Amino acid sequence: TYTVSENKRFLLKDGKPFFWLGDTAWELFHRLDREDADYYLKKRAAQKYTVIQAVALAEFDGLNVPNPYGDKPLLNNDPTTPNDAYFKHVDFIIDKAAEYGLTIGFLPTWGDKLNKSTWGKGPEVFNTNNARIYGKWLANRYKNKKNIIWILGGDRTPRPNSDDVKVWRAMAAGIVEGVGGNDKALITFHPQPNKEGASQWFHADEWFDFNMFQNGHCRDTPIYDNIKGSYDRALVKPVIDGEPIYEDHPVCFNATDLGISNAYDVRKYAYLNLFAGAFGHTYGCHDIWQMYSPFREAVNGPNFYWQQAMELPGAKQMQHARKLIESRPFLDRVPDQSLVVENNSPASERIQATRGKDYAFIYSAAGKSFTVNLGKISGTQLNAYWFDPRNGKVEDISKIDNTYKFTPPRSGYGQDWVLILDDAS
Repeated sequence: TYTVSENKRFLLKDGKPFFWLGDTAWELFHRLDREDADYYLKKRAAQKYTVIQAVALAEFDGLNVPNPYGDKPLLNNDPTTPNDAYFKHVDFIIDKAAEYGLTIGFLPTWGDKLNKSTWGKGPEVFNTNNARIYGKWLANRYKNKKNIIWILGGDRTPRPNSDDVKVWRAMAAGIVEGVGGNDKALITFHPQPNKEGASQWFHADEWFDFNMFQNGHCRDTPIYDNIKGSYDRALVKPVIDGEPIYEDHPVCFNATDLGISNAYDVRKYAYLNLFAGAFGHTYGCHDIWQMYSPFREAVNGPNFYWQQAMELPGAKQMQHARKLIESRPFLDRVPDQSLVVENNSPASERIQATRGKDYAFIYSAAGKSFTVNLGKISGTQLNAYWFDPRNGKVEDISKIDNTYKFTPPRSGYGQDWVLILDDAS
């Protein structure tokens, strides 16, 4: 179903351009019964999402705390012997998401089942032997599903001088064996924050189909450099932010001094990642991924129970980013910072520009004015517009000869605007 584009910068769904729009639902299989999961999936489909990242061996004591129907995932906590009773619910949620046109970003396991670290519950069960057997059992079970994109890892940097990299590579094999070829599965890796993303360990790996980042969860960080670093690699492979700052998440993991994120944050992450080269974007909400509920232990102070948190504003605004990207020639899009004079503004007021051949999007993060170099896209005249990332509306500026300074309608904190340039022909 899912392949890399011919230009090796985007993903396809049955040959056609596929826009990755993700919601982060780590504990979906772990904490949502059949009625809950139908409720969550039907709503997210209405909001124009396409990817749902979820974890089979969840983070919240995923092995020893059973799913809503009382079943644990691994018989004797042994990865070589998964519990078919638990994965019957995994089958249900995968098939339900397919009914809503939703692709599951499937994480075979959270990282704490390999490396607990100081905060993980674990217990650690994976080695280089059972990871492959585990990966094969999953790949053989779902080799005929058409709405699965595989996601190894889970918030754990491979420990130096360890078997961690080997374990993930062994799990990638067996997955590839289970489905029957590198072509029969799309696979990436979810990392902890770093400067190279998952590509730090797996970029040259034949099974590694596209790089993924965890940019965040801070404010004013130059996330465009992280995307650019993977885009400018001589080995061309697509790139995406698999975990930006979450809505209703403590800023920089420091709520005491810095409080809680806002919708402006999730929009800045979404547009800066996309305009720097990302083929899509995964949205996340602190309340959603952990499925915040009064009857289950939470972490890191979520504020909205998950049914309400689905209606948060940042969740509702990602469809505007989807609408914007799909309006113009998809495969021709490229990051081009030479499109403006102020190509290296600070993150808080970043001017980030993307373009194809007959169009150009330029994101002004704090609504500051920018001057655009006009020798860059085709045409002798160019249409100009403003696109409101909060509501998705568009307003006309003028038609300009193809060097020119533009001013967003408003400027200041929360006044992010994107300029739409179009070949008049």
